[PDB]
Amino acid sequence: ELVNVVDEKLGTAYGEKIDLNNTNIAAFIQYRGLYPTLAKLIVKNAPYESVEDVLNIPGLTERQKQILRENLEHFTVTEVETALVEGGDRYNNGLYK
Amino acid sequence: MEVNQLGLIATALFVLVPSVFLIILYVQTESQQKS
Amino acid sequence: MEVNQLGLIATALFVLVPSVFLIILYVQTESQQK
Amino acid sequence: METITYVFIFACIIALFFFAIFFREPPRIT
Amino acid sequence: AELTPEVLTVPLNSEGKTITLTEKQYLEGKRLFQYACASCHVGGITKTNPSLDLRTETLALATPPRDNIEGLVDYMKNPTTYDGEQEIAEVHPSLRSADIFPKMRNLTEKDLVAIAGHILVEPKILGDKWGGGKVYY
Amino acid sequence: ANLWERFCNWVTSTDNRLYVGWFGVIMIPTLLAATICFVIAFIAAPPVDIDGIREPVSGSLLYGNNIITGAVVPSSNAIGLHFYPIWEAASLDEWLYNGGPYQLIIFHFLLGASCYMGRQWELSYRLGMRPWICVAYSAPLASAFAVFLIYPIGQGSFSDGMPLGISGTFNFMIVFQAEHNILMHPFHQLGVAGVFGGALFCAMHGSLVTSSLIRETTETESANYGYKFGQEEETYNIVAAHGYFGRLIFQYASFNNSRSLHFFLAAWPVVGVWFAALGISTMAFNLNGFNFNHSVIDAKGNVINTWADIINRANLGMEVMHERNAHNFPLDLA
Amino acid sequence: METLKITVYIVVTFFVLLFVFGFLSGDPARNPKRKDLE
Amino acid sequence: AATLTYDDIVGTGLANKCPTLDDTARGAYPIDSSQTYRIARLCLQPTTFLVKEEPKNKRQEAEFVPTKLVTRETTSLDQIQGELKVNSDGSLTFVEEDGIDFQPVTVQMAGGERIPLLFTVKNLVASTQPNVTSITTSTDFKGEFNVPSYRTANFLDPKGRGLASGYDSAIALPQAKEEELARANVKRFSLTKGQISLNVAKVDGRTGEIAGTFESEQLSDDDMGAHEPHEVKIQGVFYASIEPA
Amino acid sequence: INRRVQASLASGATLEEAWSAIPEKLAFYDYIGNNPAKGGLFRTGPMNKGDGIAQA
Amino acid sequence: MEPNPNRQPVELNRTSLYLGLLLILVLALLFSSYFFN
Ligand code: CLA
Ligand code: CLA
Ligand code: CLA
Ligand SMILES: CC(C)=CCC/C(C)=C/CC/C(C)=C/CC/C(C)=C/CC/C(C)=C/CC/C(C)=C/CC/C(C)=C/CC/C(C)=C/CC/C(C)=C/CC1=CC(=O)C(C)=C(C)C1=O
Ligand SMILES: CCCCCCCCCCCCCCCC(=O)OC[C@H](CO[C@@H]1O[C@H](CS(=O)(=O)O)[C@@H](O)[C@H](O)[C@H]1O)OC(=O)CCCCCCCCCCCCCCC
Ligand SMILES: CCCCCCCCCCCCCCCC(=O)OC[C@H](COP(=O)(O)OC[C@@H](O)CO)OC(=O)CCCCCCCCCCCCCCC
Ligand code: HEC
Ligand SMILES: CCCCCCCCCCCCO[C@@H]1O[C@H](CO)[C@@H](O[C@H]2O[C@H](CO)[C@@H](O)[C@H](O)[C@H]2O)[C@H](O)[C@H]1O
Ligand SMILES: CCCCCCCCCCCCO[C@@H]1O[C@H](CO)[C@@H](O[C@H]2O[C@H](CO)[C@@H](O)[C@H](O)[C@H]2O)[C@H](O)[C@H]1O
Ligand SMILES: CCCCCCCS[C@@H]1O[C@H](CO)[C@@H](O)[C@H](O)[C@H]1O
Ligand SMILES: CCCCCCCS[C@@H]1O[C@H](CO)[C@@H](O)[C@H](O)[C@H]1O
Ligand code: OEX
Ligand SMILES: [Ca+2]
Ligand SMILES: [Cl-]
Ligand SMILES: [Cl-]
Ligand SMILES: [Cl-]
Repeated sequence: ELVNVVDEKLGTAYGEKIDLNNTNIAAFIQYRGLYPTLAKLIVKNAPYESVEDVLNIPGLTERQKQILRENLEHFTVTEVETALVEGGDRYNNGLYK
Repeated sequence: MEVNQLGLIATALFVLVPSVFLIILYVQTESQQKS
Repeated sequence: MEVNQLGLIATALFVLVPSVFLIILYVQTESQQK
Repeated sequence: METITYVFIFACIIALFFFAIFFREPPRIT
Repeated sequence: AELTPEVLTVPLNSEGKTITLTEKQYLEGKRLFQYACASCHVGGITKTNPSLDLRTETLALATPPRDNIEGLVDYMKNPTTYDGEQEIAEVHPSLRSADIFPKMRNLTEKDLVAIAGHILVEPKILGDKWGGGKVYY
Repeated sequence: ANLWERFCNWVTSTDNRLYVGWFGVIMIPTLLAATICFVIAFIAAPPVDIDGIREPVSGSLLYGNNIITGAVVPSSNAIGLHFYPIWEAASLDEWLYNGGPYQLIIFHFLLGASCYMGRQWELSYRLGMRPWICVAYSAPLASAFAVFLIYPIGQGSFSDGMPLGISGTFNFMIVFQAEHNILMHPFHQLGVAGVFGGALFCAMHGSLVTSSLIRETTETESANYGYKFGQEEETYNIVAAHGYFGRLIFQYASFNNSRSLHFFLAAWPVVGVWFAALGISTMAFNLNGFNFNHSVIDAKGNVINTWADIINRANLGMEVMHERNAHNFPLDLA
Repeated sequence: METLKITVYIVVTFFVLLFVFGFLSGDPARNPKRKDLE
Repeated sequence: AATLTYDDIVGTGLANKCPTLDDTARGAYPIDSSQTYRIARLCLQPTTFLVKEEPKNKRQEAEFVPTKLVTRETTSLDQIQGELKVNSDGSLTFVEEDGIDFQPVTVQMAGGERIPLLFTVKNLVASTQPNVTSITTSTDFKGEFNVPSYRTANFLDPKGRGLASGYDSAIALPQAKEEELARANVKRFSLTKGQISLNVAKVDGRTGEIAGTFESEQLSDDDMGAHEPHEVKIQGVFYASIEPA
Repeated sequence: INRRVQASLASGATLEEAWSAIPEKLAFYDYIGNNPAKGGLFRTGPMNKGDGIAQA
Repeated sequence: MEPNPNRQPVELNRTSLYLGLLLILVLALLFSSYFFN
């Protein structure tokens, strides 16, 4: 029984929020303060069991932590989807303008 | 009915090739000079 | 490939019918008195 | 059958070129 | 439709003040943006990083805020990444890097204000075409 | 006579059914190689990785093509402008995957067709004719050069050479339009005037000479029998034809000089096709068609589309869809 | 492949030499009117 | 001697070859278990690609058969680096981190069938036997790696269909029944495991350089789920530079 | 085939082993669909077209 | 080339045309069933 896994993911929180485990890095441009510095850190230290685990990235400044805190409501986590994270696609997913 | 799919062209060519041959020979005989 | 099964006979007759016509006319021209 | 038909037509054209060139009605001056 | 004083009225700062640009300022802004910026920023996109555009809403969410004359003028002096975290004069045209981006050498403060006004005014005219890229051509 | 002398006399002989000549000495082998390879490849070649992305395109009849879809497929983008003779491949299987037949065919053909042009000069000389038929042939020849050699050079790959096939040709045209807006280029416009006008004047000349044929036959025979090969007397009345055409338009718009007419008939299509060829050969270095995208703006600055902007939308469609897996970066720079 | 390369090289050289020597072999004089063009 | 530049190499084929060690390189590179190490460069140059023939119902022993490479000298993995861990039983474990760690390769079987594969050691984790106090010509590494889909998720088939992009149906057959086309319309992204053995044949104990032979096994391309992949065995030579880190 | 099988049994093969040692190629000759006197004048084409392509 | 002296005209009279066409058409009418099978 054959499923398109990307379409399927759009019906999860991946379709509603920035998925720290899957979403491409340009999505962090949506909110103040996340790109490129925090965005890079987040993608690099993924995956996360819960959204709050993003606060435990080593080396974050206090300012960075507070920015992360303010933006947790815009984040989610779902299981890592091979199709979305292979190919370096979290850094460049073939979409420009 | 599940007939052989080459029967049509086999039959058409079977008729047409030799028929044409004879028509060619007949017409060029008629067009030849009389006595 | 799933081609139209009448394409062969269509093509064969498209060639043969007018070609035959012309060959009949040519040969009976040649056989006329010089 | 399709391929055969294409190649057959092409080969007839090639033969025709040969006859049209080498077995043409020769042009004759008056 | 006309290029009215209302169209030409844009935020000066983050505190609610506006400035009403003259028609000559609008024209200068277009000319100067073409001269110094459009090789990368034609039509409000960014050719060398298409993820960042010059849309007003994008500029509003930059740090510090760039959706006003002061933020844009400052950007042209001392450009930063979108989060304010790194100074990028070494790879982005600025007055600070006019030595390595020589077209910046002749730009005056007046000229920066004009370029800034162009970036703010143009989407008021062009809507989604501004920063929209080819989809909206 | 010695052997070399005899051989030279034969090569340059005006009595061979088909003229050989020194040009022909190069033309004959190169055209035969190009022809034989093309025929075999068009029939039996496996798929070719035209775009260098390990995405092989099937061009041959035996691999699922008909006459219209079939082609010999350009050499791989991985090769670019590198010379890829058979002997640079580890095997014929590799040679085939990478589109080696294309290069063999186009290089032998361009050499052979250049020698066909030279041969037209050469025979004209042997027969005591004037020499410029070859100059008229330079127009189609230049056009073949443009699409098989100059465009590849400019873009940096034989993968962007015109494919040797009917649908392949249309692909080349649509992508060329996307990339160069050729329709808006005045050299392609001159080319159109050249071929539409060549067709118009062809029909016009044919119709006017046919109109004015002198009665030499009866109603139950072809009027063609009224002309005999090599007769001294002209077979139509040019005075009547000019009488006609000069009234159709006005007197001084019609040619009463056959030489001047026949020169115009040569020059119009030849010059137009030279501009067509130069269009392709200069768009090869990305000097492209006129770009009036958003040229008309209202008092506020709203874009007021013209028919140029609608063309632009079509072009965008072509651009974004072509070679759909080959681009990784936002701009198509070649 | 090496043998093929050499064979083609020899073939091409043979034909090119025929073209050059041929045009060097009194070509201006091979016409139906005035031959003394030297 | 030599120290070759890009201009000496370019177009020769040498760029797709792994460095070699001369026949005198039969030494022992000591491992201090208190020291951390890296592989600074791992290179794999395949010399043979074998594909497992697919037998008829029989359940005969299917053989791996030779194939002809059609994608030229574009096959080697190189500039790979990663941690070389010393484990508590004296075994070493290489954990691949980065590098040019894949190549798409197309090989052709007798009769013309083309077999694309993503020849790779992505996410390699390979370990030696216990108690490896020196790397020697008796050392070997055995391990596993990941084999992601040969095409990534944006890839569009010739009718415009894809996983992360493209149409989701056969738009040229607008009223065809969808069920028999599901396998072609619904793209799937494969992720399987491969296995590799590295057999060290030469060690320069002074420089930390080792070379030998490898044999890897993995699946070929499945065309985003449209067909079954083949089993491929890759054999070749390798080179590694080991360093204290 | 019977001779080979009997030799295998006599060497201590089981029945499964004895019959499993017969080459498929040998067994396929002992099938009447490969007999050339089972055809028809207008039954055109390869033997595969009648009974099928033999798989196992 | 001087002409070849071995040339002869060929003839098929009407009755032969009719006989020949009958042969061909009847053979077709007979064999067509087997061709379709
Ligand atoms: C007139 C005959 C002729 C010519 C001109 C060519 C020419 C060519 N063939 Mg072909 N070919 C021929 C007949 C010919 N072929 C025949 C009969 C066969 C069947 C055996 C082939 C089979 C063949 C194959 C299988 C292949 C070629 C290829 C080639 C190309 C490369 C040749 C090369 O590298 O040699 C270079 C040799 C020289 C430069 C030596 C020349 C020495 C002279 C004396 C010096 C003058 C050089 C100067 C620049 C020339 C200009 C002179 C001018 C002023 C008049 C080229 C298009 C290859 C190809 O198409 O690649 C894509 C290829 O794979 N050919
Ligand atoms: C009504 C619409 C229209 C018209 C009239 C034309 C007209 C033309 N276009 Mg345009 N074009 C159009 C629409 C049109 N176009 C559109 C809509 C697009 C975008 C989709 C294009 C994009 C386009 C491109 C990209 C190109 C053209 C070119 C052309 C020219 C083609 C003819 C040619 O090259 O002759 C020249 C003659 C030849 C090429 C023949 C060479 C023959 C060789 C020397 C000999 C071959 C021997 C052969 C193999 C064997 C013979 C057989 C025998 C021996 C047995 C002509 C001016 C072409 C052009 O300008 O090329 C220079 C070209 O490359 N056009
Ligand atoms: C000695 C000649 C000969 C033999 C033994 C074969 C044998 C074979 N061919 Mg081949 N073949 C031949 C010549 C032959 N071929 C020729 C000349 C051609 C070109 C037309 C072909 C083209 C060919 C093709 C395209 C194919 C075959 C295939 C085959 C196989 C199937 C044959 C079949 O179904 O026959 C059927 C035979 C008949 C139905 C008998 C015909 C009886 C005629 C019509 C009687 C005519 C009666 C006459 C009109 C009466 C006149 C009366 C008057 C005097 C009064 C078989 C191995 C097939 C295959 O499997 O290939 C892999 C296949 O696809 N062959
Ligand atoms: C209801 C009412 C009010 C009624 C009143 C009607 C009335 C009586 C009116 C009279 C008053 C009046 C005339 C008003 C006019 C209004 C007016 C201007 C109308 C027309 C406007 C109009 C659009 C005209 C279009 C005509 C036009 C542009 C024609 C084309 C001109 C042109 C470029 C022609 C091509 C010229 C050319 C290069 C030709 C050579 C090509 C060619 C023919 C080669 C072949 C060739 C040539 C030969 O030469 C001979 C020999 C032979 C062998 C031969 O091969
Ligand atoms: C194993 C090799 C496989 C490779 C296959 C390649 C072909 C080689 C076959 C060798 C046999 C050659 C016979 C040629 C027939 C012939 O031309 O005779 C016609 C005349 C008669 O010859 C005349 O012959 C006369 C004597 S006689 O008439 O032959 O008796 C003689 O007196 C006179 O001087 C002479 O010119 O010959 C000529 O006119 C000169 C030769 C012209 C050669 C033309 C080649 C053109 C090819 C161009 C590319 C086209 C691509 C094809 C697409 C349409
Ligand atoms: C693969 C390549 C294939 C190429 C195929 C081309 C094949 C051409 C085949 C030609 C065959 C033509 C036959 C010509 C026939 C023809 O010309 O007949 C009449 C002819 C008379 O000959 P004469 O010597 O009188 O000469 C008159 C001349 O004008 C003839 O050219 O006699 C014969 O040909 C002998 C054979 C008699 C056969 C007659 C039998 C007719 C009986 C009717 C049978 C059907 C009814 C049965 C009912 C139960
Ligand atoms: C290419 C060589 C550029 C030229 C010329 C100019 N800009 Fe640019 N700009 C460029 C990039 C690559 C980026 C993104 C930089 C990053 O890492 O963050 C930018 C960014 C801007 C921005 C910020 C956009 C935003 O916050 O949404 C502004 C306001 C901007 N650029 C303005 C600007 C002006 C006014 C220029 C001419 C004087 C100019 N840029 C030139 C690349 C390039
Ligand atoms: C960079 C390369 C350096 C090359 C240096 C040397 C220069 C080249 C010299 C070429 C010499 C060829 O010299 C030329 O040979 C041919 C072949 O026999 C001669 O022979 C020819 O003579 C007459 C001339 O009307 C012809 O009718 C006849 O068919 C032919 O035999 C030429 O008349 C002669 O001039
Ligand atoms: C689809 C299948 C196609 C089958 C094709 C069959 C083709 C058969 C060709 C028949 C050829 C007959 O060939 C033809 O013979 C006649 C005489 O009969 C010759 O004609 C000669 O004799 C006649 C009669 O004495 C004279 O009037 C004439 O002037 C003279 O040329 C023709 O010059 C020749 O063209
Ligand atoms: C401690 C090392 C100090 C080096 C001096 C710091 C500025 S470094 C400097 O970057 C400038 C833009 O800000 C450019 O204008 C300049 O060309 C570049 O070299
Ligand atoms: C003179 C004949 C020229 C045509 C030769 C065609 C290549 S040969 C052809 O290759 C195919 C693909 O590998 C095979 O499947 C097939 O068995 C084989 O005959
Ligand atoms: O290849 Mn054929 O087409 Ca000339 O552009 Mn870039 O590259 Mn590809 O893209 Mn668009
Ligand atoms: Ca060892
Ligand atoms: Cl956006
Ligand atoms: Cl395309
Ligand atoms: Cl790209």
